[PDB]
Amino acid sequence: NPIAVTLLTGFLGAGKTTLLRHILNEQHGYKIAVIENEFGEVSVDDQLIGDRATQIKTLTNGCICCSRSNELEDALLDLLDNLDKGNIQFDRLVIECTGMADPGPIIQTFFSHEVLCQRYLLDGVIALVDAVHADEQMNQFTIAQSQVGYADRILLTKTDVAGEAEKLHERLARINARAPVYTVTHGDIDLGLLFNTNGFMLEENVVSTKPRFHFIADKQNDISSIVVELDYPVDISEVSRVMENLLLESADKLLRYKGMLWIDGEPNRLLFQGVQRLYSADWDRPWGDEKPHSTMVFIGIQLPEEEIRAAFAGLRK
Amino acid sequence: MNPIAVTLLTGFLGAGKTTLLRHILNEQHGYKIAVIENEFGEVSVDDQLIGDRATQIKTLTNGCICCSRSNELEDALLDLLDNLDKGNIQFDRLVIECTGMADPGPIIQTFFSHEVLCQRYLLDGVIALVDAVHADEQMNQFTIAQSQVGYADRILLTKTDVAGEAEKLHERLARINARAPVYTVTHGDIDLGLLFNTNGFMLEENVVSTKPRFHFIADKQNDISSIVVELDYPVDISEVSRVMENLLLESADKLLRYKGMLWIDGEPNRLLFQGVQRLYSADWDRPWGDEKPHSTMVFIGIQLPEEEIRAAFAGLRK
Ligand SMILES: [Zn+2]
Ligand SMILES: [Zn+2]
Ligand SMILES: [Zn+2]
Ligand SMILES: [Zn+2]
Ligand SMILES: [Zn+2]
Repeated sequence: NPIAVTLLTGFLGAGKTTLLRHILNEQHGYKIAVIENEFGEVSVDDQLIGDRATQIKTLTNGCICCSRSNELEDALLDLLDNLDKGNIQFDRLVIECTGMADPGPIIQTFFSHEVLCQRYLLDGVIALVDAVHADEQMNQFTIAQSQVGYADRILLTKTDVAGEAEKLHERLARINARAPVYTVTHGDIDLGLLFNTNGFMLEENVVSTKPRFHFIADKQNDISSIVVELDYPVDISEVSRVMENLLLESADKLLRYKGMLWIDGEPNRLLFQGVQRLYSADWDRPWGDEKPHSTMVFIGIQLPEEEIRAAFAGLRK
Repeated sequence: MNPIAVTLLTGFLGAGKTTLLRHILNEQHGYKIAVIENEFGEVSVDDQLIGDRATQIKTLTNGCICCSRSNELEDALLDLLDNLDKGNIQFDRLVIECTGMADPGPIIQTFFSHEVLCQRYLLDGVIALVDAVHADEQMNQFTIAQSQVGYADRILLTKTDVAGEAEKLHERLARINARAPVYTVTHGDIDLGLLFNTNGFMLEENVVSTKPRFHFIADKQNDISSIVVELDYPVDISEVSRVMENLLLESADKLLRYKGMLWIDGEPNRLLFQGVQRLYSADWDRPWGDEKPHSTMVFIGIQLPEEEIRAAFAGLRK
């Protein structure tokens, strides 16, 4: 049974420490291995060093705390080794990629080798956003917007003290039109919100937040989403060439992208998804009585929206 | 078996990158180079084969090789070795394009991920192309623009003929990267020799080329900066080891590159070290002899706690 991997990202907030302190110490009933930057465990049961020098600590609550070098593969493979030998037991893996950490390279690690593809299965990317400092952090650091862009789910905290932050709701939507935004106004972040996002599965509803007309404000950010709607079918060969040219032109620019396509002559939905250079497609549920259409979303920095829309517009007969 | 010399070519895209790539793939220069790029500059493709990992490898008329990459760079690197061992292709230099928004970080880490890559490939250096006309603007808007400079072992500054008095730019590049020498590329094409033989990923004793001067106000302009640490006193090898390990872990996500020469208390040999992000290594070197012993270190990164770092090394004193 594949291990469910969750990436916890977002800028330096106080809420991240509280969440990590809850996984490592309290008894929540989850079997979680954690790769973090700091030190929140106050009850270390045992400890072992893997074949690749990975420091693996077993905690009293059953959970595991794990360190990482510059090569994440080492920690991942050492966790599997000691899992197979019954040294440790865990069902979920939570990796902290907060601060200046790029979620990109971490995601790609879980697709690098065949063994990691089979033994690990990415769940989703969770972006923690502090409503008080979000705008400032995103204005100064590109990586702050990027972490939001990679997210399958955005947890917006401290809105009770940030005041009227509807403008922030919009800005997150312009950056990431895929991820729903969860706004916790009273209480803390539930641990279960990190899991079962289904973010790395083929979706038919790729766009959660419908785009609104704000020309003078929808060009502020550097990372944005491009939502493309087609009410016409396209040739599977033609659209395949367009995508391959598109994904290569903006290779370094694209964070994540998903879409549902109406293929000319095919009675089934064609779904696709991708992260940077890695992309995959597959057929799905038949159209039936539902009116056929195409819906795609491209998240990235400095995307050539004009060229992208024009390319899809030329697929019309 | 001579380890293939790998060069990373970074910097914000422009006319200096396309012309340079078009010269490597087409013109006769005498280098046996394999190129991994994003575009398609070569015109005269001689032969083409597909690797066992679906790598598209093209042999060119000028002898050079053009290669494609998926999201996993290991695939192309291992397929190049496969067809090199089988005599299908021949090259002794590898040039990887990481221009635009590309982060040099993950690419650097690829060449340390596995033992085979450590022996067959040898990271020469990171070459950063800089447009004198647009540099200040790009660096103000994009953190990645400063980062690419921060990773550089050599900075090629171009379009200085159109920019003119780009002296304020020299200083800003120096504050960002105090390791890398700056080469003002004269008008025209960037010469191919400026990309090669930097010895950037070897242990150096002269870690700082551009010794920092006093420019307090302008030294708070960037997010990525260098911290030059000078010590005129020896340190306990255990004490300094604890300080570095705490430093590297505290600023794990922040550190781009770092190098240093250390005066170890009781040891007659120089201790050199170098690192890229989380990956770091140290080793002894040339003995001191008649040369006056001292320590010189440089830390390049974003939002570095300079105060804490200097204080930590200051506490290593007796
Ligand atoms: Zn821990
Ligand atoms: Zn090419
Ligand atoms: Zn690998
Ligand atoms: Zn100068
Ligand atoms: Zn001249």
